Amino acid sequence: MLTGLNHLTLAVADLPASIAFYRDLLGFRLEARWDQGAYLELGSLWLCLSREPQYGGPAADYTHYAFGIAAADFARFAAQLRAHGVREWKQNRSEGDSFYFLDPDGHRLEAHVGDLRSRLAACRQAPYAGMRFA
Amino acid sequence: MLTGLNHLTLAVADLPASIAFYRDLLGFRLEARWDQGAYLELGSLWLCLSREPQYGGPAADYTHYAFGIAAADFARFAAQLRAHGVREWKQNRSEGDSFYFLDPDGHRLEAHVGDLRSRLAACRQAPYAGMRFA
Ligand SMILES: [Mn+2]
Ligand SMILES: [Mn+2]
Repeated sequence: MLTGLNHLTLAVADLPASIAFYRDLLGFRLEARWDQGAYLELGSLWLCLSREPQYGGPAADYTHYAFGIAAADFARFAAQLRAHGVREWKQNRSEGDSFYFLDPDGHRLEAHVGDLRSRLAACRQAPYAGMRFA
Repeated sequence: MLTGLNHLTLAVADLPASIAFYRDLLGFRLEARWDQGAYLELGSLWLCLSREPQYGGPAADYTHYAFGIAAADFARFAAQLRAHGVREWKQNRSEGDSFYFLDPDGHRLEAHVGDLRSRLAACRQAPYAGMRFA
């Protein structure tokens, strides 16, 4: 039986750029790097970067990766990414602040204020089409 | 600013099979579902499934999602997924026990024993090509 998320690994075509983006823009700590990848850490999250050169980027789908952020930091984080001219892939329309941006390989990322608890509560008050709770 | 991983969202072509796999094989608790998706939870991990029928899978790269498990549970877990005919995509060569497997849509998943510290420790003693610590 599984206990939670151990790590997340993303394929990256340009390793230096992906390190500079997650380290500098997003603030992960770089723990180690090597010719074929990097290990970085954001709080308790362990991020692997796996260098993969013919990597074309993801399928045009909704598969994506959301990081946490407290309510009072959200505005400045979004401004900071816009100031760095990071492209957005979707506009917000659900409970809680969300900023949706792309990484250097077009992986789909998200800064979100809220958690599963807050989502359910709100969904309880205003449920999605054909919604059912446990 | 960012605090960790808030949630993971996977596009899935067949919402009930995906829920059956995450809930019944992987041990995620189904917390809600609706027309276009489901919310599930594993410990502190918040997994969203986004119903997407014209989905043809993730492309053929090393992008994958590792879940934690105790040493002592790792054997029974692999045995069970294999008994159910899950497909493996990789043989474990790095530090710690790992079992690499695909979900019904072909998302690469992993059950892993260890963590970033156990790995850095191994890496100091057996460094990858070009390896550099922080
Ligand atoms: Mn999201
Ligand atoms: Mn892995």
